[PDB]
Amino acid sequence: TGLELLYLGIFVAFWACMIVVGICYTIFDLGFRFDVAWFLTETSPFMWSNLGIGLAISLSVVGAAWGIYITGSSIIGGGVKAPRIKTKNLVSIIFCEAVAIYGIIMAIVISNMAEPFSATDPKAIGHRNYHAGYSMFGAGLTVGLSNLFCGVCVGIVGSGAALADAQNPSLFVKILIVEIFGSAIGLFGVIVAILQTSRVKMG
Amino acid sequence: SFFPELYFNVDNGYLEGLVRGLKAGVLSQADYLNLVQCETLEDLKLHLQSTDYGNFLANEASPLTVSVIDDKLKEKMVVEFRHMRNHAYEPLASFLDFITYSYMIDNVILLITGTLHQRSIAELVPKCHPLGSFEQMEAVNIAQTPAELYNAILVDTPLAAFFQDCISEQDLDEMNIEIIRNTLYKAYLESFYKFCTLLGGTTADAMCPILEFEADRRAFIITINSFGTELSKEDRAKLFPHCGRLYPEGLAQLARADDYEQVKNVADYYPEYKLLFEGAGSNPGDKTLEDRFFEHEVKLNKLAFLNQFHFGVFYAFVKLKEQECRNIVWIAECIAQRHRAKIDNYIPIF
Amino acid sequence: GELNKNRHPN
Amino acid sequence: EAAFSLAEAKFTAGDFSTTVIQNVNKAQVKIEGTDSYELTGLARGGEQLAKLKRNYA
Ligand SMILES: CCCCCCCCCCCCCCCCCC(=O)OC[C@H](COP(=O)([O-])OCC[N+](C)(C)C)OC(=O)CCCCCCCCCCCCCCCCC
Ligand SMILES: CCCCCCCCCCCCCCCCCC(=O)OC[C@H](COP(=O)([O-])OCC[N+](C)(C)C)OC(=O)CCCCCCCCCCCCCCCCC
Ligand SMILES: CCCCCCCCCCCCCCCCCC(=O)OC[C@H](COP(=O)([O-])OCC[N+](C)(C)C)OC(=O)CCCCCCCCCCCCCCCCC
Ligand SMILES: CCCCCCCCCCCCCCCCCCCC(=O)O[C@H](COC(=O)CCCCCCCCCCCCCC)COP(=O)(O)OCCN
Ligand SMILES: CCCCCCCCCCCCCCCCCCCC(=O)O[C@H](COC(=O)CCCCCCCCCCCCCC)COP(=O)(O)OCCN
Ligand SMILES: CC(C)CCC[C@@H](C)[C@H]1CC[C@H]2[C@@H]3CC=C4C[C@@H](O)CC[C@]4(C)[C@H]3CC[C@]12C
Repeated sequence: TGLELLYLGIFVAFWACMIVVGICYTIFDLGFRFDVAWFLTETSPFMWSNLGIGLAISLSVVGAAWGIYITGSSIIGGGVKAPRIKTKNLVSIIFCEAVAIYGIIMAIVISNMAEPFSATDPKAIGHRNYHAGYSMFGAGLTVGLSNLFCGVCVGIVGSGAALADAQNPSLFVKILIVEIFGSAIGLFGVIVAILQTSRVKMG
Repeated sequence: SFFPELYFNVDNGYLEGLVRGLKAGVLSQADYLNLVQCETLEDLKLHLQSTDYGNFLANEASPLTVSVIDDKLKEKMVVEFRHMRNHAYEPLASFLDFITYSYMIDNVILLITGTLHQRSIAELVPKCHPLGSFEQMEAVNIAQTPAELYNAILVDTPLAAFFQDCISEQDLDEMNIEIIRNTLYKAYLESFYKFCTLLGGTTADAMCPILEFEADRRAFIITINSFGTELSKEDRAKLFPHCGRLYPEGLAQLARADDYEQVKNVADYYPEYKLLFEGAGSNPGDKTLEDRFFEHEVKLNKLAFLNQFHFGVFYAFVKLKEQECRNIVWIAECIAQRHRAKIDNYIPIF
Repeated sequence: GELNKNRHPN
Repeated sequence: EAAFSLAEAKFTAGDFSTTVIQNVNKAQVKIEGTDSYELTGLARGGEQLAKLKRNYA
C-alpha cells in the first residue's frame, strides 16, 4: 500500500492546508481575497466546455474498457472448458461498448454547442456564455461518470453471468436482465446531459 | 467493503474462470451413483471415462489396482494445481503456496522421520506428496544428519517461519513426530488465517470460515484422540489453533476436558458444532464424528463458490477435488473388497 | 514390528 | 474385516502407511506395552485408525 500511502498523504496534506487556509482567510478579515466569483468568472468558459467534452468521451471510454476487460477475463477463463461462452456472452461486451458509444454521441451533442466570444471582460462574456460553459462542463461530468459507473457495473454483472454460464447454459438468458438494468443507468446519464445542454448557447 | 470487483480480474480473472471450470468437472451425485453401481474396477474405469476424468486411466495396466487409481487421481490433481499456480501472480501465488504448505508440513515430517531412523533422504522423496515437493537441493544429500536437515529447512524451505515455533534442531529428536507435525500445522494455519485476513474483502469473508472450522475440528479431534495417550493437557492445549471460533474459553475448556462427554458439552455452546456432534452417533453403522466434519467441510468449500471475486475458490476447489479423489478411492476399495454395504459412505459433492 | 540390534526389520 | 477397516482408515487419516512403516521402534506384541503409534491419527485419523488397530490386534 505504498502508493495508497502516497495518495493518502497527499489528500490529508492538501485538505489540512485547505482547512488552515480557510481559517486564516476567515479570521484575518481577508475573506474578500477568497473571491470564488473571480475564480469562476476569469477562468475562461472554454476551459470548462472543453474539459466537459473531454470527460464526456474519456470517462465513458474508461468505463467501457473497465467493463470490457472485467467481463472478458471471465469469458476467456470460463471458455477454456466451455467454449460456447465466447459465442453467447459477447452480448455483455456489447453492452459495455454501448456505454462508450453514448459518450461520443453526447460529446457531439456538447461539442455542437461551442462558439467563440471575441470578448474577455466578464460583463462582455455574459451570463449566457458563462452558463453555457458551466452547463457543458456539468453535462460532460454527468455523462462521463454515469457511463463510467454503468460500464463497470455491466462488466461486473457480465463476468458473473459468464462464470454462471460456464456451468449451466440456461442461466445467462435469465441473468442478462441484470445487465439490462445496469445498462439503464447509462441512458439516464445521457438523458440528463441532454437536459443540461438543451438551452445552452455560446457566442 | 474492499471493492475486489474493480481490480480482481486484472490479474486473477482468467484463473477465477479456469478454476470454476475445473470445479464444474467434479463428479455430481448422479456420477457417484453410476460409479457405485459398478461391479469391477475395470467397470469403474469405464463409468469414470464418461466424466471429466476421461482417459486418465486408459494408459495404465489392464489389471487395475486401487493404488494405481489413487496415484492417477493424485497426479491429475497435482498437474491441475501446478498449471494453475504457474499462471498465477504474486498474491494468488502466495495463496497457492500457502495451500501447498499443508502438504510440505507432512513431507518435512517424513524427511525427519527417515533421517532420524537413518534412511537415505533421497529414498524418501518418492513417498512425499507431489504438491509439497522439496525441489530445493539444500535439503537433499543431507548425509542423514538431523542438524543439517534442520538447517536446510530453515534456509531453503518456506517452513522456516513455522519452525521458529520450535526452539532448536534438538527438538527433532526430542518431541514426537506427531507433536512436531501438529505444532507446525498450528503455526501454518495461524499464518494462513492472518494472510487471508490481510487480503480482506471477499477473500477474507469466504476463506476465514473455512480456516475457522479447520481450527475448531483440529481442536475437537486432538482432544478426542489424546484422551488415552500420554499427551498431557498442558502440551495438548499447545496444539489447538487460535483461529477457530472456540478461542475465548472454548479451547481452554477443551484443554481441561477429560472425556468425550466433556468435549460434547464444550461443543454444545456452538450450534453449528452441536449438530455435528449430535449426528455423530459413532456406533457401528452410522456416520462418525470425522465423517460429519468432512460433510461440514465439504459444505463450507461448496459455499465458498457463491462468492465471485476472491481467492478462496482455489482452496475450495483443491479441497473438493481432494475429497472427490478420496471418494473415488473409497468406491474402488468397496468394489475390490466386495463390501457393497458401506459403499454409500462417500461424501457427495454438488 | 521391531528393529533388532542390527536394526534389521522383521 | 481388518482390511476393510484399513481402507476406512485411509479414507480419513490419509496416507499413514509410510508413517506406520517408518516409526517401527520396538514390538508391542511378541511370542510388551511399548506402543509406538499413539498420536498417529491425533488430528485426522482418530477413531477409524484406533478401530483399525483393534481389528488387526
Ligand atoms: C504533502 C503532499 C504534497 C502537497 C500537496 C498539497 C498542496 C497544497 C496546496 C497549498 C496551497 C495553499 C494556498 C496558499 C495561499 C493561501 C495562504 C493563506 O491562507 O494565507 C494567506 C492569506 C492571505 O494573505 P494576504 O492576502 O494578506 O497577503 C497579501 C497577498 N499576497 C501575499 C498575495 C501579496 O492569509 C494570510 O495572510 C495568512 C498568513 C499566514 C499564512 C498561513 C497559511 C496557512 C497554512 C499554514 C500552515 C500549513 C498548512 C498545512 C499544515 C501541515 C501539513 C498538514
Ligand atoms: C500543531 C501545528 C503547529 C501550529 C502551526 C502550524 C503552521 C502554521 C504556520 C504557517 C506559516 C505562517 C507564519 C506567518 C507568516 C506571516 C503571515 C503574516 O504576515 O500575517 C499577516 C496575517 C494577515 O494580515 P493581518 O490580519 O496581519 O493584517 C490586517 C488585515 N486586516 C486589516 C484585513 C485585518 O495576519 C497576521 O498578522 C498573522 C500572524 C500570525 C499567523 C500565524 C500562522 C497562521 C496559522 C497558525 C496555525 C492555525 C491553526 C492553529 C491551531 C493548531 C492546533 C493543532
Ligand atoms: C475536509 C473536508 C472539507 C471541510 C473542511 C475544509 C472546508 C473549506 C476548504 C476550502 C478552502 C477554505 C474555504 C474557506 C475560505 C474562506 C472564506 C472567507 O474568508 O469568507 C468567509 C465568509 C465571508 O467572510 P467575510 O470576511 O466576507 O465576512 C462577511 C462580511 N460581510 C458580510 C460584511 C461581507 O464567511 C464565513 O466565515 C463563511 C464560513 C466559511 C469560512 C471558514 C472555513 C472553515 C474551514 C474549516 C474549519 C472550520 C473551523 C472549525 C473546526 C472544526 C470543524 C468541525
Ligand atoms: C504519511 C506521512 C505524511 C506524508 C506527507 C507527505 C506527502 C506524501 C508523501 C509520501 C509519504 C509516505 C511515503 C510514500 C512514498 C511513496 C509511495 C511508496 C513508495 C513508492 O513510490 O514506490 C512504489 C511506487 O513507485 C514510485 O516511486 C511511484 C510514485 C511516484 C509517482 C508520482 C506521481 C504522483 C504525483 C502526485 C499527484 C497525484 C495526486 C493523486 C491524489 C510503491 O511501492 P509499492 O506499494 O508497489 O511497494 C510497497 C512499498 N513501496
Ligand atoms: C465544517 C466544514 C466547512 C463548512 C463551511 C463551508 C465551506 C465551503 C468552502 C467554500 C468557501 C466558503 C464559502 C463562503 C466564502 C465565499 C467567498 C466570499 C468572498 C467574497 O467576498 O467574494 C464575493 C464573491 O464570492 C461569492 O459570492 C462566491 C459565492 C459562492 C461561495 C460558495 C462556493 C464554494 C464552492 C462550492 C463547490 C461545490 C461543488 C459541488 C460538487 C465578492 O463578490 P462581489 O460581487 O462583491 O465582487 C466584487 C468585485 N468587484
Ligand atoms: C507542504 C505542503 C502541504 C504545502 C505547504 C503549505 C502552505 C499552504 C503554506 C506553507 C508556508 C506558507 C506561507 C508562509 C508565509 C507567507 C507569507 C505571507 O505574507 C503570505 C502567505 C505565505 C506566503 C504563506 C502561504 C501558505 C504557505 C505556502
